[PDB]
Amino acid sequence: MRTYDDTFSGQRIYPGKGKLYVRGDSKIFRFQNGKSESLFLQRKNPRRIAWTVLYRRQHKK
Amino acid sequence: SHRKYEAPRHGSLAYLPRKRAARHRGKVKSFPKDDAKKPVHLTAAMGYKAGMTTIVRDLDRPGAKAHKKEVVEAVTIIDTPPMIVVGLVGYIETPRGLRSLTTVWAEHLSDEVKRRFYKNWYKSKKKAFTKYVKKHSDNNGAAITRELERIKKYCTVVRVLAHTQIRKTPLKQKKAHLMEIQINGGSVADKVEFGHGLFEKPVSIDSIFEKDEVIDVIAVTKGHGFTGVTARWGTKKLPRKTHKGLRKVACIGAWHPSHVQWTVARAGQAGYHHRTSVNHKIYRIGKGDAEDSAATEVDVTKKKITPMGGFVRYGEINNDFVMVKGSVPGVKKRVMTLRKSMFVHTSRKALEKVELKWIDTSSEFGHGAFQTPAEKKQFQGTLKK
Amino acid sequence: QSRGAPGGKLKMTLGLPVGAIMNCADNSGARNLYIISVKGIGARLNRLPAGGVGDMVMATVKKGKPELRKKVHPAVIVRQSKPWKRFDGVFLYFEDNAGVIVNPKGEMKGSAITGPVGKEAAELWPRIASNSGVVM
RNA sequence: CACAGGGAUAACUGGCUUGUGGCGGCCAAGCGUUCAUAGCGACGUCGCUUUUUGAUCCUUCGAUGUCGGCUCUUCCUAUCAUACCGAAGCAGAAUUCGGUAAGCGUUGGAUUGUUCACCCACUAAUAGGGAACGUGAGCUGGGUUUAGACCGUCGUGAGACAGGUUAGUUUUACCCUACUGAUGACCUCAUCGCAAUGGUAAUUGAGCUUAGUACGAGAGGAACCGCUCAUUCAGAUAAUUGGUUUUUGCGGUUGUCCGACCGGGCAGUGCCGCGACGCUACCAUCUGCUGGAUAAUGGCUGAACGCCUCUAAGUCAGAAUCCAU
RNA sequence: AUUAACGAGAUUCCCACUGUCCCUAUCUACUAUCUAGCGAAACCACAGCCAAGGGAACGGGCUUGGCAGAAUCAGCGGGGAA
RNA sequence: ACAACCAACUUAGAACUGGUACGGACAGGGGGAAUCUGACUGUCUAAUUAAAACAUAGCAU
RNA sequence: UGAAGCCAGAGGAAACUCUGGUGGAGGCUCGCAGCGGUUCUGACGUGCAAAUCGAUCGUCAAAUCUGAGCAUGGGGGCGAA
Ligand SMILES: [Mg+2]
Ligand SMILES: [Mg+2]
Ligand SMILES: [Mg+2]
Ligand SMILES: [Mg+2]
Ligand SMILES: [Mg+2]
Ligand SMILES: [Mg+2]
Ligand SMILES: [Mg+2]
Ligand SMILES: [Mg+2]
Ligand SMILES: [Mg+2]
Ligand SMILES: [Mg+2]
Ligand SMILES: [Mg+2]
Ligand SMILES: [Mg+2]
Ligand SMILES: [Mg+2]
Ligand SMILES: [Mg+2]
Ligand SMILES: [Mg+2]
Ligand SMILES: [Mg+2]
Ligand SMILES: [Mg+2]
Ligand SMILES: [Mg+2]
Ligand SMILES: [Mg+2]
Ligand SMILES: [Mg+2]
Ligand SMILES: [Mg+2]
Ligand SMILES: [Mg+2]
Ligand SMILES: [Mg+2]
Ligand SMILES: [Mg+2]
Ligand SMILES: [Mg+2]
Ligand SMILES: [Mg+2]
Ligand SMILES: [Mg+2]
Ligand SMILES: [Mg+2]
Ligand SMILES: [Mg+2]
Ligand SMILES: [Mg+2]
Ligand SMILES: [Mg+2]
Ligand SMILES: [Mg+2]
Ligand SMILES: [Mg+2]
Ligand SMILES: [Mg+2]
Repeated sequence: MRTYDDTFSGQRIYPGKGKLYVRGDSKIFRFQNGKSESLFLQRKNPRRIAWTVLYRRQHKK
Repeated sequence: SHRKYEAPRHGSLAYLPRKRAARHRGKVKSFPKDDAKKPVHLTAAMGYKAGMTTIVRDLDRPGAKAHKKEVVEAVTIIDTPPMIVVGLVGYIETPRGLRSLTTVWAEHLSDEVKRRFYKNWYKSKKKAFTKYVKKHSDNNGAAITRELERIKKYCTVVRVLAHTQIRKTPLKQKKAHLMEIQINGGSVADKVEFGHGLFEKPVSIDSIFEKDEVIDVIAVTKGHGFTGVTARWGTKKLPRKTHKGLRKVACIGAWHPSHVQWTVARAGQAGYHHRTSVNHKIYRIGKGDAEDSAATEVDVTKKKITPMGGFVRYGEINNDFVMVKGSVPGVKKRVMTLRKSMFVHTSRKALEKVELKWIDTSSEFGHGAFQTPAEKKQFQGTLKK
Repeated sequence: QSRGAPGGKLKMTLGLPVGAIMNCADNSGARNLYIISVKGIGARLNRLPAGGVGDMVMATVKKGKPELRKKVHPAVIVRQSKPWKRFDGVFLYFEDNAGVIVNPKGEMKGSAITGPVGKEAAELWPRIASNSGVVM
């Protein structure tokens, strides 16, 4: 047992919840919910999404 | 073959008639076989469905693929405030079945019991059991003593009249659900003294059931109203070209017999049926006073079983609870009957001794990611509040 | 001897009925796998046979070397886009559906697998696990 | 194309019959390494069924909607598979014949309107039938089965063709019963119970071990117990995932309109992304017990019939069978 | 006999696409539904529970059995050879 | 090959910009390889058949 | 979309051939109204209607559509049949 981090938004992923996506390039992505999964599949940039962990780190918040 | 390609029948003939149950509280149709060697003990209890949640535990099943790995599985939480015992019923065995010989009521019945005997309690005079309490008082309660002697001498099956404490649950109802629980155990004399001593004394779910016990849960399922054939029986939907409706059975019978038969699927009532779901393993019997009901030996967070924001459409849990594996019939807030198993268990799965590892307490009102308000504040830092 | 079924496979979401086309994830020369049937399927009216990761199927090659075109080969599914969960409670899915041409005994016809391989495929078939790279 | 009629008379069901179709017996010439009867059984011969087609014309001509397919229920046994057994030209494995037994199953496709057939593939198995050749106020209309049209043969011609093509309106339930659910008067109201009767539900396979062991000269090659799963079916549930969006919840955006761009109206929900609750999917999760009486069969004691032998009196075990929980 | 272009003509295949289908689920509007008002028609020997028998050879009535308890509402499409 | 005063549309080029979205609603061809048949446009069985049927130009008597 | 006719340039010994414009022909083409009526064998089918309604569809500069006046009258008329 362990917790993971959403690769798009940095949210904590407790066991059972969320989804795991294996890109054909052998990459591994973890999503806490469908909101982050949809944005990832729409090839949005996590750094331009204002509620993500990466955005708050770039903008010093 | 005259049925060109044949398939198994849609639905079960063993659950007819599929009509609204004649009751709202699940009924124990049969009690266990009552071995006379075991000590006296109750065999049933009543609780209220609070909701579902998920857990993680280390499986233990030699030969299985996940023999020592962690498995995620759903559980159901049943709120069980302690029950009060207010009566004693004796049954005699007759060539026509079992017959209730006499009933003994303890004095000082609470208003929760007394409301069960009225439809308009608000404007009544509340005269229930007002002249009965004189039996306990007059002649040093000789009338009650005679009835107790009758039960010991004649009756072969003894049951207590149970009582819920719905005032301790977050439900708007004030009527308590009354029940008969059979005292399986020793001799008839032992059963009467066991039941008599339990008068007006609360009985906790701790004594009736253990942690690793396999139980049966009895409740009335979720109502769906008048529903069609495809929903009730799961028949194949008709092609989209059909003129007068698609969700129907095409042939409802042959020419002969010249009748519509009882084995043909027809639209009507679905749900709200009485069901007895069996072989449910208990995972935890939590305490209502403990502040760490959801805390395990691995997750040492002092968190209670109530998810963040409370159980959806139920509320919080401030009483004892039973954590049972899997799903059970009924809806939230529904009174549910827990009964001891009538079978003998020899499977390793049934005999397995469970030990929890983590209990989810994230909100069920959404995609909750935090298990406690403290964890939410450290992750999110400070807000404008 | 015996029939080509994964004898020990746990239940999983299938998401690949017959008539589906998988990418060929090995160097056998094929580029498609047309699923014509699944091994171990029972019998129920109108229900199409379906398989998931690690299930052996019979397939035909719609695109590839002419030596593999007009024949029926036993294949094994190693990827699928339909999400499925293991006993650990996590829901996993890949980018596309893929499979590898094998023989009746289970040995792979090719020698190298392109892309990730689902865990169930590796456990059930020793030769797929040997020739696979990243497995998750 | 029309009228008066006909069930005095055909085409579809039903009724009698069973040649024909199908199925089952008796005898024993032969086949089977020798050996009629393990398995077959010619020449003969006795039957049964009404799932084939005939024969007939009893009912219907002031009409019983006339093929098939889809859907759904139930019944039969002449048992394909599964349970338990007997026999073999049964060493093992595989297979063949037979007994109880219809409890439970008997598939996905290419071609054809097809029944049928023939292949591919899976499967424990892909058994055979009935219910007005079950089922058109259940569907469809592919065929058949009006009127249009084409071709070939036939006819001088109009026209004919179980010869071939293409296009061709499928009506009504609100009545009674039947079924599915839902109320309900009389015996004061209410709570807690009993249980007559009715229904009843489970199914099958694969891995590990047994074990490369028993068996067998090699090749080959089991099963009982015990676990672990999965197929079909059944009941339930909404923690997770997936679906659904009038939460018209928030955000984005197009064209107009409100006079200064905030906030809104309209485009029958303008469109797009996310979307909680609720509902919901072997697209998700959980669960599905055990007595007793037997059938075939193998036995015990034991006469009839001083010997014997499962039966005659008595009696034991025993099937997915019957009854009950 | 062959034909470019054309065809709400008939036929076969391939790509894309999709609830046709595996296997169904959910949402909206208007009905159905309940109420106030208004208010028909087809049809109708008499009526309306079965099993078997016989009978003009497929009965609601006959015979022998099974049985059988007021009054009703919403659906339904087996029967009334409707 | 100039200077001054007017004019309303069309086209082209470049920075910047945005959750890479932009014919953002509306409006708005699915395509290909063939076979049979009629050349094509046109016409008819109002109220079950729009067709390969009729017609047509051309040819012939 | 772009036929005749017309303008300019280029190539060639010549015959003549190319390129860019202009022009606006066709029982041409996409498509709105009108006209029609292919499919859903959709709705309705004691209907709104003794033939209508919805989507989809055919044609859309002409062998297109159409009003009024007039002619043809029953073994007769009229008929792209
Ligand atoms: Mg049939
Ligand atoms: Mg229709
Ligand atoms: Mg005849
Ligand atoms: Mg015969
Ligand atoms: Mg006749
Ligand atoms: Mg006659
Ligand atoms: Mg007639
Ligand atoms: Mg008649
Ligand atoms: Mg009829
Ligand atoms: Mg038999
Ligand atoms: Mg017949
Ligand atoms: Mg009918
Ligand atoms: Mg015709
Ligand atoms: Mg001739
Ligand atoms: Mg004829
Ligand atoms: Mg019973
Ligand atoms: Mg369900
Ligand atoms: Mg969701
Ligand atoms: Mg949801
Ligand atoms: Mg003896
Ligand atoms: Mg009768
Ligand atoms: Mg009658
Ligand atoms: Mg009489
Ligand atoms: Mg009578
Ligand atoms: Mg009827
Ligand atoms: Mg109806
Ligand atoms: Mg017409
Ligand atoms: Mg027409
Ligand atoms: Mg012509
Ligand atoms: Mg138009
Ligand atoms: Mg129309
Ligand atoms: Mg229609
Ligand atoms: Mg109607
Ligand atoms: Mg004019």
